Amino acid sequence: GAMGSMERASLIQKAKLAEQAERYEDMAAFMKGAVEKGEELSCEERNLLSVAYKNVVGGQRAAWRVLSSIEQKSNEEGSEEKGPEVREYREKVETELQGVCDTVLGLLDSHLIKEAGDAESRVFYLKMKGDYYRYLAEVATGDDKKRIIDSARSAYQEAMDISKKEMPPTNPIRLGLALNFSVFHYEIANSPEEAISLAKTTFDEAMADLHTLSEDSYKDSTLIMQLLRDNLTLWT
Amino acid sequence: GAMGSMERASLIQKAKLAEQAERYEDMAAFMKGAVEKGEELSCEERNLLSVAYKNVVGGQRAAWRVLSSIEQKSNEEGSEEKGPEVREYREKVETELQGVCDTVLGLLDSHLIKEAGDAESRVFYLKMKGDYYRYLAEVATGDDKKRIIDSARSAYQEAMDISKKEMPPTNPIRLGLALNFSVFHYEIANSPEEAISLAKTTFDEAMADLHTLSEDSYKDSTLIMQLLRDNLTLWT
Amino acid sequence: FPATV
Amino acid sequence: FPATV
Ligand SMILES: *SCCNC(=O)C1CCN(C(=O)C(C)(C)Oc2ccc(Cl)cc2)CC1
Ligand SMILES: *SCCNC(=O)C1CCN(C(=O)C(C)(C)Oc2ccc(Cl)cc2)CC1
Ligand SMILES: [Mg+2]
Ligand SMILES: [Mg+2]
Ligand SMILES: [Mg+2]
Ligand SMILES: [Mg+2]
Repeated sequence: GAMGSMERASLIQKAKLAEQAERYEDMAAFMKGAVEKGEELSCEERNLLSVAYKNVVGGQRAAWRVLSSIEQKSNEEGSEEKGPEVREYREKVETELQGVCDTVLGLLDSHLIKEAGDAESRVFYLKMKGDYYRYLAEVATGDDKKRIIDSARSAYQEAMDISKKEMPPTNPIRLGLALNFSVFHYEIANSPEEAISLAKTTFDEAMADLHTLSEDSYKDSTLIMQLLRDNLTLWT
Repeated sequence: GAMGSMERASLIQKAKLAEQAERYEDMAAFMKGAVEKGEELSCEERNLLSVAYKNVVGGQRAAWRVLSSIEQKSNEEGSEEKGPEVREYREKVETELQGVCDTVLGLLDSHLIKEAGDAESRVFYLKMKGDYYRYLAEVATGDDKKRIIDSARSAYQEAMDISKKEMPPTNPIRLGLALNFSVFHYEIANSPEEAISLAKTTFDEAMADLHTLSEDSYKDSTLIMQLLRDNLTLWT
Repeated sequence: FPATV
Repeated sequence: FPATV
Protein backbone atom coordinates (compact mmCIF):
# COMPACT_ATOMS: atom_id res chain seq x y z
CA GLY A 1 0.00 0.00 0.00
CA ALA A 2 1.22 3.47 -0.91
CA MET A 3 0.28 4.54 2.64
CA GLY A 4 2.30 1.79 4.35
CA SER A 5 5.14 4.14 5.25
CA MET A 6 2.98 6.85 6.83
CA GLU A 7 2.15 6.85 10.54
CA ARG A 8 -1.40 5.95 11.50
CA ALA A 9 -1.87 9.26 13.31
CA SER A 10 -0.58 11.18 10.29
CA LEU A 11 -3.02 9.38 7.99
CA ILE A 12 -5.91 10.33 10.31
CA GLN A 13 -4.69 13.94 10.48
CA LYS A 14 -4.46 14.10 6.68
CA ALA A 15 -7.91 12.53 6.29
CA LYS A 16 -9.31 15.42 8.34
CA LEU A 17 -7.42 17.94 6.20
CA ALA A 18 -8.67 16.27 3.03
CA GLU A 19 -12.23 16.50 4.35
CA GLN A 20 -11.77 20.24 5.00
CA ALA A 21 -10.46 20.64 1.43
CA GLU A 22 -13.29 18.47 -0.01
CA ARG A 23 -10.69 16.06 -1.42
CA TYR A 24 -12.69 12.94 -0.74
CA GLU A 25 -10.65 10.56 -2.90
CA ASP A 26 -7.56 11.53 -0.91
CA MET A 27 -9.56 11.26 2.31
CA ALA A 28 -10.59 7.71 1.42
CA ALA A 29 -7.03 6.73 0.48
CA PHE A 30 -5.74 8.01 3.82
CA MET A 31 -8.44 6.17 5.75
CA LYS A 32 -7.79 2.93 3.83
CA GLY A 33 -4.16 3.32 4.89
CA ALA A 34 -5.24 3.85 8.49
CA VAL A 35 -7.47 0.77 8.46
CA GLU A 36 -4.63 -1.29 6.98
CA LYS A 37 -2.49 -0.52 10.03
CA GLY A 38 -4.55 -3.29 11.62
CA GLU A 39 -5.89 -1.57 14.74
CA GLU A 40 -9.54 -0.99 15.56
CA LEU A 41 -11.04 2.38 14.70
CA SER A 42 -12.45 4.80 17.23
CA CYS A 43 -15.87 6.38 16.70
CA GLU A 44 -14.34 9.49 15.10
CA GLU A 45 -12.17 7.34 12.82
CA ARG A 46 -15.15 5.23 11.76
CA ASN A 47 -16.94 8.44 10.79
CA LEU A 48 -13.95 9.57 8.73
CA LEU A 49 -13.83 6.25 6.90
CA SER A 50 -17.54 6.29 6.11
CA VAL A 51 -17.68 9.97 5.12
CA ALA A 52 -14.78 9.53 2.72
CA TYR A 53 -16.13 6.52 0.86
CA LYS A 54 -19.74 7.74 0.96
CA ASN A 55 -18.70 10.87 -0.89
CA VAL A 56 -16.51 9.05 -3.42
CA VAL A 57 -19.15 6.46 -4.27
CA GLY A 58 -21.92 9.06 -4.11
CA GLY A 59 -20.26 11.01 -6.88
CA GLN A 60 -19.79 7.83 -8.91
CA ARG A 61 -23.44 6.90 -8.44
CA ALA A 62 -24.60 10.33 -9.55
CA ALA A 63 -22.44 10.06 -12.67
CA TRP A 64 -23.60 6.51 -13.41
CA ARG A 65 -27.23 7.65 -13.21
CA VAL A 66 -26.63 10.49 -15.68
CA LEU A 67 -24.91 8.11 -18.10
CA SER A 68 -27.46 5.32 -17.64
CA SER A 69 -30.26 7.77 -18.44
CA ILE A 70 -28.52 8.90 -21.63
CA GLU A 71 -27.96 5.26 -22.59
CA GLN A 72 -31.58 4.32 -21.93
CA LYS A 73 -32.71 7.27 -24.04
CA SER A 74 -30.38 6.16 -26.85
CA ASN A 75 -32.03 2.70 -26.89
CA GLU A 76 -35.58 4.03 -27.39
CA GLU A 77 -37.46 3.59 -30.66
CA GLY A 78 -36.77 6.57 -32.92
CA SER A 79 -33.32 7.28 -31.47
CA GLU A 80 -30.46 7.61 -33.95
CA GLU A 81 -27.57 5.17 -33.47
CA LYS A 82 -24.66 6.92 -31.75
CA GLY A 83 -22.27 3.96 -31.54
CA PRO A 84 -20.78 2.15 -28.54
CA GLU A 85 -19.48 5.22 -26.71
CA VAL A 86 -22.30 5.83 -24.22
CA ARG A 87 -22.31 2.18 -23.16
CA GLU A 88 -18.51 2.11 -22.96
CA TYR A 89 -18.29 5.19 -20.77
CA ARG A 90 -21.16 4.07 -18.53
CA GLU A 91 -19.31 0.76 -18.18
CA LYS A 92 -16.08 2.60 -17.31
CA VAL A 93 -17.76 4.53 -14.50
CA GLU A 94 -19.59 1.38 -13.39
CA THR A 95 -16.35 -0.59 -13.14
CA GLU A 96 -14.72 2.18 -11.13
CA LEU A 97 -17.73 2.27 -8.79
CA GLN A 98 -17.61 -1.51 -8.39
CA GLY A 99 -13.92 -1.24 -7.60
CA VAL A 100 -14.52 1.28 -4.81
CA CYS A 101 -17.30 -0.87 -3.35
CA ASP A 102 -15.08 -3.96 -3.48
CA THR A 103 -12.32 -2.00 -1.74
CA VAL A 104 -14.62 -0.93 1.10
CA LEU A 105 -16.09 -4.41 1.44
CA GLY A 106 -12.56 -5.79 1.57
CA LEU A 107 -11.63 -3.49 4.44
CA LEU A 108 -14.76 -4.53 6.32
CA ASP A 109 -13.95 -8.22 5.72
CA SER A 110 -10.21 -7.85 6.50
CA HIS A 111 -10.68 -7.35 9.35
CA LEU A 112 -12.89 -4.57 10.70
CA ILE A 113 -16.08 -6.58 11.27
CA LYS A 114 -14.46 -9.60 12.91
CA GLU A 115 -12.53 -7.42 15.38
CA ALA A 116 -15.57 -5.26 16.27
CA GLY A 117 -17.00 -6.69 19.48
CA ASP A 118 -18.83 -3.69 20.81
CA ALA A 119 -22.31 -3.34 19.39
CA GLU A 120 -21.76 0.25 18.25
CA SER A 121 -18.71 -0.64 16.16
CA ARG A 122 -20.08 -3.91 14.76
CA VAL A 123 -23.42 -2.34 13.80
CA PHE A 124 -21.57 0.57 12.16
CA TYR A 125 -19.54 -1.78 9.94
CA LEU A 126 -22.45 -4.07 9.11
CA LYS A 127 -24.47 -1.03 8.02
CA MET A 128 -21.58 -0.10 5.75
CA LYS A 129 -21.49 -3.65 4.38
CA GLY A 130 -25.20 -3.44 3.56
CA ASP A 131 -24.76 -0.03 1.97
CA TYR A 132 -21.87 -1.06 -0.32
CA TYR A 133 -23.62 -4.25 -1.40
CA ARG A 134 -26.65 -2.03 -2.08
CA TYR A 135 -24.53 0.18 -4.35
CA LEU A 136 -23.30 -2.94 -6.17
CA ALA A 137 -26.93 -4.03 -6.50
CA GLU A 138 -27.91 -0.71 -8.10
CA VAL A 139 -25.67 -1.51 -11.10
CA ALA A 140 -25.91 -5.31 -11.13
CA THR A 141 -27.47 -7.27 -14.01
CA GLY A 142 -25.79 -10.71 -14.13
CA ASP A 143 -26.03 -14.22 -12.69
CA ASP A 144 -24.85 -12.69 -9.38
CA LYS A 145 -27.50 -9.98 -8.90
CA LYS A 146 -29.80 -11.92 -6.58
CA ARG A 147 -26.79 -12.91 -4.49
CA ILE A 148 -25.59 -9.29 -4.27
CA ILE A 149 -29.05 -8.24 -3.08
CA ASP A 150 -29.09 -11.02 -0.52
CA SER A 151 -25.64 -10.05 0.76
CA ALA A 152 -26.92 -6.52 1.35
CA ARG A 153 -30.04 -7.85 3.09
CA SER A 154 -28.06 -10.25 5.28
CA ALA A 155 -25.64 -7.55 6.45
CA TYR A 156 -28.45 -5.09 7.18
CA GLN A 157 -30.46 -7.78 8.99
CA GLU A 158 -27.59 -8.75 11.30
CA ALA A 159 -27.03 -5.06 12.03
CA MET A 160 -30.73 -4.63 12.80
CA ASP A 161 -30.77 -7.65 15.08
CA ILE A 162 -27.77 -6.42 17.10
CA SER A 163 -28.99 -2.82 17.23
CA LYS A 164 -32.43 -3.79 18.56
CA LYS A 165 -30.86 -5.85 21.35
CA GLU A 166 -27.99 -3.53 22.29
CA MET A 167 -28.82 0.11 21.44
CA PRO A 168 -31.65 2.52 22.29
CA PRO A 169 -34.15 3.29 19.53
CA THR A 170 -32.79 6.85 19.25
CA ASN A 171 -29.15 5.85 18.67
CA PRO A 172 -28.06 7.63 15.44
CA ILE A 173 -26.33 4.53 14.01
CA ARG A 174 -29.43 2.43 14.66
CA LEU A 175 -31.61 5.14 13.12
CA GLY A 176 -29.40 5.59 10.06
CA LEU A 177 -29.22 1.83 9.60
CA ALA A 178 -33.01 1.60 9.62
CA LEU A 179 -33.33 4.56 7.24
CA ASN A 180 -30.98 2.89 4.76
CA PHE A 181 -32.46 -0.62 5.13
CA SER A 182 -35.87 0.91 4.46
CA VAL A 183 -34.46 2.44 1.25
CA PHE A 184 -32.99 -0.97 0.37
CA HIS A 185 -36.46 -2.49 0.68
CA TYR A 186 -38.08 0.18 -1.47
CA GLU A 187 -35.50 0.66 -4.23
CA ILE A 188 -33.64 -2.68 -4.35
CA ALA A 189 -35.85 -5.46 -2.99
CA ASN A 190 -39.08 -4.16 -4.56
CA SER A 191 -40.73 -4.32 -1.12
CA PRO A 192 -42.32 -0.86 -0.73
CA GLU A 193 -44.67 -1.93 2.08
CA GLU A 194 -41.73 -3.30 4.07
CA ALA A 195 -39.87 -0.03 3.49
CA ILE A 196 -42.83 2.04 4.70
CA SER A 197 -43.47 -0.19 7.72
CA LEU A 198 -39.84 -0.07 8.78
CA ALA A 199 -39.60 3.70 8.42
CA LYS A 200 -42.83 4.23 10.40
CA THR A 201 -41.96 1.85 13.23
CA THR A 202 -38.45 3.29 13.50
CA PHE A 203 -39.80 6.84 13.62
CA ASP A 204 -42.40 6.02 16.27
CA GLU A 205 -40.02 4.10 18.52
CA ALA A 206 -37.51 6.95 18.33
CA MET A 207 -40.22 9.52 19.10
CA ALA A 208 -41.11 7.63 22.28
CA ASP A 209 -37.47 7.68 23.49
CA LEU A 210 -36.62 11.35 22.77
CA HIS A 211 -37.56 12.28 26.37
CA THR A 212 -34.47 10.46 27.64
CA LEU A 213 -32.01 12.50 25.59
CA SER A 214 -29.86 15.55 26.16
CA GLU A 215 -30.28 18.50 23.80
CA ASP A 216 -27.25 17.43 21.77
CA SER A 217 -28.38 13.81 21.34
CA TYR A 218 -31.89 15.06 20.57
CA LYS A 219 -30.53 17.10 17.65
CA ASP A 220 -28.92 14.09 15.98
CA SER A 221 -31.87 11.75 16.54
CA THR A 222 -34.47 14.25 15.33
CA LEU A 223 -32.44 15.02 12.20
CA ILE A 224 -32.58 11.37 11.15
CA MET A 225 -36.24 11.10 12.14
CA GLN A 226 -36.93 13.94 9.72
CA LEU A 227 -35.24 11.96 6.94
CA LEU A 228 -37.49 8.99 7.77
CA ARG A 229 -40.49 11.32 7.55
CA ASP A 230 -39.21 12.77 4.26
CA ASN A 231 -39.04 9.28 2.75
CA LEU A 232 -42.49 8.39 4.07
CA THR A 233 -43.82 11.58 2.45
CA LEU A 234 -42.16 10.62 -0.84
CA TRP A 235 -43.62 7.11 -0.69
CA THR A 236 -47.19 7.81 0.49
CA GLY B 1 -1.16 7.60 -24.12
CA ALA B 2 -3.99 5.51 -22.70
CA MET B 3 -6.29 7.23 -25.20
CA GLY B 4 -4.14 6.40 -28.24
CA SER B 5 -6.40 3.54 -29.33
CA MET B 6 -9.67 5.51 -29.18
CA GLU B 7 -11.03 7.39 -32.19
CA ARG B 8 -10.82 11.17 -32.08
CA ALA B 9 -14.58 11.50 -32.55
CA SER B 10 -15.22 9.01 -29.74
CA LEU B 11 -12.95 10.96 -27.38
CA ILE B 12 -14.89 14.16 -28.16
CA GLN B 13 -18.21 12.37 -27.66
CA LYS B 14 -17.03 10.99 -24.31
CA ALA B 15 -15.72 14.40 -23.24
CA LYS B 16 -19.25 15.75 -23.71
CA LEU B 17 -20.70 12.85 -21.71
CA ALA B 18 -18.15 13.41 -18.96
CA GLU B 19 -19.13 17.08 -18.83
CA GLN B 20 -22.80 16.11 -18.45
CA ALA B 21 -21.83 13.75 -15.61
CA GLU B 22 -19.55 16.38 -14.00
CA ARG B 23 -16.59 14.00 -14.36
CA TYR B 24 -14.07 16.69 -15.21
CA GLU B 25 -10.93 14.61 -14.70
CA ASP B 26 -12.27 12.13 -17.25
CA MET B 27 -13.30 15.01 -19.50
CA ALA B 28 -9.76 16.40 -19.41
CA ALA B 29 -8.22 12.99 -20.10
CA PHE B 30 -10.46 12.52 -23.14
CA MET B 31 -9.64 15.99 -24.47
CA LYS B 32 -5.90 15.44 -23.95
CA GLY B 33 -6.31 12.29 -26.03
CA ALA B 34 -8.14 14.26 -28.71
CA VAL B 35 -5.45 16.94 -28.82
CA GLU B 36 -2.78 14.26 -29.11
CA LYS B 37 -4.37 13.02 -32.33
CA GLY B 38 -2.50 15.96 -33.85
CA GLU B 39 -5.31 17.80 -35.66
CA GLU B 40 -6.44 21.34 -34.95
CA LEU B 41 -9.43 21.82 -32.66
CA SER B 42 -12.68 23.42 -33.69
CA CYS B 43 -14.26 26.15 -31.58
CA GLU B 44 -16.49 23.63 -29.75
CA GLU B 45 -13.50 21.35 -29.12
CA ARG B 46 -11.42 24.22 -27.77
CA ASN B 47 -14.23 24.98 -25.33
CA LEU B 48 -14.32 21.36 -24.20
CA LEU B 49 -10.57 21.35 -23.60
CA SER B 50 -10.66 24.57 -21.60
CA VAL B 51 -13.76 23.68 -19.58
CA ALA B 52 -12.27 20.34 -18.57
CA TYR B 53 -8.93 21.64 -17.35
CA LYS B 54 -10.42 24.80 -15.83
CA ASN B 55 -12.61 22.66 -13.61
CA VAL B 56 -9.84 20.23 -12.65
CA VAL B 57 -7.36 22.95 -11.75
CA GLY B 58 -10.08 25.07 -10.17
CA GLY B 59 -10.80 22.31 -7.69
CA GLN B 60 -7.09 21.89 -7.00
CA ARG B 61 -6.69 25.62 -6.43
CA ALA B 62 -9.61 25.70 -4.02
CA ALA B 63 -8.09 22.81 -2.08
CA TRP B 64 -4.61 24.37 -2.07
CA ARG B 65 -6.06 27.59 -0.65
CA VAL B 66 -7.81 25.74 2.18
CA LEU B 67 -4.60 23.88 3.03
CA SER B 68 -2.38 26.95 2.67
CA SER B 69 -4.62 28.84 5.09
CA ILE B 70 -4.43 26.04 7.66
CA GLU B 71 -0.65 25.95 7.23
CA GLN B 72 -0.31 29.71 7.62
CA LYS B 73 -2.42 29.55 10.77
CA SER B 74 -0.22 26.76 12.13
CA ASN B 75 2.89 28.97 11.70
CA GLU B 76 1.52 31.87 13.78
CA GLU B 77 2.89 32.75 17.20
CA GLY B 78 0.95 30.84 19.86
CA SER B 79 0.09 27.91 17.59
CA GLU B 80 0.89 24.44 18.90
CA GLU B 81 3.24 22.36 16.75
CA LYS B 82 1.26 19.81 14.73
CA GLY B 83 4.16 18.22 12.84
CA PRO B 84 4.94 18.08 9.11
CA GLU B 85 1.55 16.81 7.95
CA VAL B 86 -0.13 20.06 6.89
CA ARG B 87 2.91 21.10 4.86
CA GLU B 88 3.24 17.63 3.35
CA TYR B 89 -0.38 17.48 2.24
CA ARG B 90 -0.36 21.04 0.90
CA GLU B 91 2.77 20.07 -1.03
CA LYS B 92 1.03 16.95 -2.38
CA VAL B 93 -1.89 18.98 -3.71
CA GLU B 94 0.51 21.63 -5.01
CA THR B 95 2.54 19.07 -6.94
CA GLU B 96 -0.61 17.60 -8.47
CA LEU B 97 -1.75 21.09 -9.48
CA GLN B 98 1.65 21.84 -11.01
CA GLY B 99 1.44 18.58 -12.91
CA VAL B 100 -1.93 19.48 -14.43
CA CYS B 101 -0.67 22.93 -15.40
CA ASP B 102 2.45 21.42 -16.98
CA THR B 103 0.25 18.98 -18.89
CA VAL B 104 -1.93 21.76 -20.31
CA LEU B 105 1.08 23.92 -21.14
CA GLY B 106 2.63 20.94 -22.89
CA LEU B 107 -0.43 20.47 -25.08
CA LEU B 108 -0.38 24.15 -25.98
CA ASP B 109 3.34 23.94 -26.82
CA SER B 110 3.04 20.61 -28.70
CA HIS B 111 1.55 21.80 -30.93
CA LEU B 112 -1.70 23.72 -30.53
CA ILE B 113 -0.30 27.27 -30.53
CA LYS B 114 2.09 26.84 -33.45
CA GLU B 115 -0.63 25.34 -35.67
CA ALA B 116 -3.22 28.02 -34.76
CA GLY B 117 -3.11 30.60 -37.54
CA ASP B 118 -6.54 32.12 -37.20
CA ALA B 119 -6.67 34.87 -34.63
CA GLU B 120 -9.58 33.32 -32.73
CA SER B 121 -7.77 30.02 -32.20
CA ARG B 122 -4.34 31.52 -31.45
CA VAL B 123 -5.76 34.05 -28.98
CA PHE B 124 -7.75 31.25 -27.29
CA TYR B 125 -4.62 29.17 -26.72
CA LEU B 126 -2.44 32.09 -25.66
CA LYS B 127 -5.07 33.05 -23.08
CA MET B 128 -4.90 29.49 -21.78
CA LYS B 129 -1.11 29.69 -21.65
CA GLY B 130 -1.34 32.88 -19.57
CA ASP B 131 -3.94 31.32 -17.30
CA TYR B 132 -1.93 28.13 -16.57
CA TYR B 133 1.28 30.08 -15.95
CA ARG B 134 -0.82 32.27 -13.64
CA TYR B 135 -1.92 29.18 -11.70
CA LEU B 136 1.73 28.10 -11.44
CA ALA B 137 2.55 31.60 -10.21
CA GLU B 138 -0.08 31.40 -7.46
CA VAL B 139 1.90 28.56 -5.80
CA ALA B 140 5.44 29.52 -6.82
CA THR B 141 8.13 30.51 -4.31
CA GLY B 142 11.53 29.58 -5.81
CA ASP B 143 14.29 30.92 -8.05
CA ASP B 144 11.81 30.51 -10.95
CA LYS B 145 8.89 32.60 -9.65
CA LYS B 146 9.70 35.81 -11.49
CA ARG B 147 10.16 33.82 -14.69
CA ILE B 148 6.80 32.05 -14.22
CA ILE B 149 5.12 35.43 -13.77
CA ASP B 150 6.82 36.78 -16.86
CA SER B 151 5.77 33.74 -18.90
CA ALA B 152 2.16 34.42 -17.94
CA ARG B 153 2.53 38.12 -18.80
CA SER B 154 4.18 37.39 -22.15
CA ALA B 155 1.46 34.96 -23.22
CA TYR B 156 -1.33 37.32 -22.17
CA GLN B 157 0.39 40.26 -23.88
CA GLU B 158 0.73 38.45 -27.21
CA ALA B 159 -2.92 37.42 -26.97
CA MET B 160 -3.91 41.02 -26.24
CA ASP B 161 -1.87 42.34 -29.15
CA ILE B 162 -3.46 39.90 -31.62
CA SER B 163 -6.98 40.37 -30.24
CA LYS B 164 -6.83 44.16 -30.52
CA LYS B 165 -5.74 43.93 -34.16
CA GLU B 166 -7.99 41.08 -35.29
CA MET B 167 -11.16 40.89 -33.17
CA PRO B 168 -13.95 43.31 -32.23
CA PRO B 169 -13.92 44.68 -28.68
CA THR B 170 -17.04 42.62 -27.84
CA ASN B 171 -15.59 39.24 -28.88
CA PRO B 172 -16.04 36.91 -25.86
CA ILE B 173 -12.50 35.48 -26.10
CA ARG B 174 -11.03 38.99 -26.24
CA LEU B 175 -13.22 40.02 -23.30
CA GLY B 176 -12.39 36.96 -21.21
CA LEU B 177 -8.70 37.40 -21.98
CA ALA B 178 -8.81 40.99 -20.76
CA LEU B 179 -10.78 39.99 -17.65
CA ASN B 180 -8.17 37.39 -16.75
CA PHE B 181 -5.14 39.57 -17.62
CA SER B 182 -6.63 42.26 -15.38
CA VAL B 183 -6.83 39.68 -12.56
CA PHE B 184 -3.21 38.71 -13.30
CA HIS B 185 -2.19 42.35 -12.83
CA TYR B 186 -4.08 42.70 -9.56
CA GLU B 187 -3.35 39.36 -7.86
CA ILE B 188 -0.03 38.25 -9.39
CA ALA B 189 1.90 41.26 -10.67
CA ASN B 190 0.96 43.56 -7.76
CA SER B 191 -0.22 46.16 -10.30
CA PRO B 192 -3.73 47.08 -9.06
CA GLU B 193 -3.90 50.33 -11.06
CA GLU B 194 -3.06 48.44 -14.26
CA ALA B 195 -5.76 45.89 -13.42
CA ILE B 196 -8.36 48.60 -12.85
CA SER B 197 -7.38 50.54 -15.98
CA LEU B 198 -7.55 47.45 -18.14
CA ALA B 199 -10.93 46.38 -16.78
CA LYS B 200 -12.38 49.87 -17.27
CA THR B 201 -11.07 50.38 -20.80
CA THR B 202 -12.20 46.89 -21.82
CA PHE B 203 -15.68 47.49 -20.41
CA ASP B 204 -16.05 50.87 -22.10
CA GLU B 205 -14.83 49.70 -25.50
CA ALA B 206 -17.22 46.73 -25.36
CA MET B 207 -20.12 48.99 -24.34
CA ALA B 208 -19.53 51.14 -27.42
CA ASP B 209 -19.68 48.09 -29.74
CA LEU B 210 -22.79 46.37 -28.30
CA HIS B 211 -24.99 48.13 -30.89
CA THR B 212 -23.46 45.98 -33.64
CA LEU B 213 -24.45 42.67 -32.06
CA SER B 214 -27.31 40.24 -32.40
CA GLU B 215 -29.28 39.35 -29.28
CA ASP B 216 -27.32 36.12 -28.84
CA SER B 217 -23.89 37.76 -29.15
CA TYR B 218 -25.09 40.56 -26.87
CA LYS B 219 -25.87 38.02 -24.14
CA ASP B 220 -22.34 36.61 -24.11
CA SER B 221 -20.60 39.99 -24.28
CA THR B 222 -22.73 41.57 -21.56
CA LEU B 223 -22.20 38.59 -19.25
CA ILE B 224 -18.44 39.13 -19.36
CA MET B 225 -18.84 42.89 -19.05
CA GLN B 226 -20.72 42.25 -15.81
CA LEU B 227 -17.76 40.24 -14.52
CA LEU B 228 -15.46 43.16 -15.36
CA ARG B 229 -17.82 45.45 -13.43
CA ASP B 230 -17.93 42.99 -10.52
CA ASN B 231 -14.13 43.06 -10.27
CA LEU B 232 -14.05 46.85 -10.52
CA THR B 233 -16.58 46.98 -7.66
CA LEU B 234 -14.40 44.64 -5.60
CA TRP B 235 -11.30 46.75 -6.27
CA THR B 236 -12.67 50.30 -5.87
CA PHE C 1 -34.16 9.80 -4.76
CA PRO C 2 -34.83 8.93 -1.12
CA ALA C 3 -32.69 9.95 1.80
CA THR C 4 -29.88 7.76 3.16
CA VAL C 5 -27.07 8.57 5.58
CA PHE D 1 -11.59 36.16 -5.13
CA PRO D 2 -12.10 38.05 -8.40
CA ALA D 3 -13.88 36.71 -11.42
CA THR D 4 -12.07 34.92 -14.26
CA VAL D 5 -13.42 32.87 -17.15
S1 LIG E 1 -19.63 6.75 16.81
C1 LIG E 1 -19.50 6.44 15.03
C2 LIG E 1 -19.24 7.68 14.21
N1 LIG E 1 -20.33 8.64 14.33
C3 LIG E 1 -21.25 8.88 13.39
O1 LIG E 1 -21.30 8.17 12.39
C4 LIG E 1 -22.16 10.09 13.57
C5 LIG E 1 -21.73 11.17 12.57
C6 LIG E 1 -22.62 12.39 12.60
N2 LIG E 1 -24.02 12.00 12.42
C7 LIG E 1 -24.74 12.47 11.37
O2 LIG E 1 -24.24 13.16 10.49
C8 LIG E 1 -26.21 12.10 11.23
C9 LIG E 1 -27.01 12.85 12.30
C10 LIG E 1 -26.72 12.46 9.84
O3 LIG E 1 -26.56 10.71 11.44
C11 LIG E 1 -25.81 9.69 10.89
C12 LIG E 1 -24.74 9.84 10.01
C13 LIG E 1 -24.06 8.72 9.57
C14 LIG E 1 -24.43 7.48 10.02
CL1 LIG E 1 -23.56 6.08 9.46
C15 LIG E 1 -25.49 7.31 10.88
C16 LIG E 1 -26.17 8.42 11.33
C17 LIG E 1 -24.48 11.04 13.43
C18 LIG E 1 -23.64 9.77 13.37
S1 LIG F 1 -14.97 29.61 -30.25
C1 LIG F 1 -14.06 29.03 -28.80
C2 LIG F 1 -14.91 28.29 -27.80
N1 LIG F 1 -15.94 29.16 -27.24
C3 LIG F 1 -15.92 29.70 -26.02
O1 LIG F 1 -14.90 29.58 -25.32
C4 LIG F 1 -17.18 30.36 -25.51
C5 LIG F 1 -17.81 29.45 -24.44
C6 LIG F 1 -19.03 30.05 -23.79
N2 LIG F 1 -18.73 31.39 -23.26
C7 LIG F 1 -18.86 31.65 -21.94
O2 LIG F 1 -19.16 30.78 -21.13
C8 LIG F 1 -18.60 33.05 -21.42
C9 LIG F 1 -19.74 33.97 -21.86
C10 LIG F 1 -18.50 33.04 -19.90
O3 LIG F 1 -17.40 33.72 -21.89
C11 LIG F 1 -16.20 33.05 -21.97
C12 LIG F 1 -15.94 31.76 -21.52
C13 LIG F 1 -14.69 31.21 -21.70
C14 LIG F 1 -13.71 31.94 -22.33
CL1 LIG F 1 -12.14 31.23 -22.56
C15 LIG F 1 -13.94 33.21 -22.78
C16 LIG F 1 -15.20 33.77 -22.61
C17 LIG F 1 -18.23 32.30 -24.29
C18 LIG F 1 -16.94 31.75 -24.91
MG1 LIG G 1 -20.51 -3.86 -16.13
MG1 LIG H 1 -40.41 -5.84 11.50
MG1 LIG I 1 6.28 22.71 -3.81
MG1 LIG J 1 -3.15 49.92 -22.09
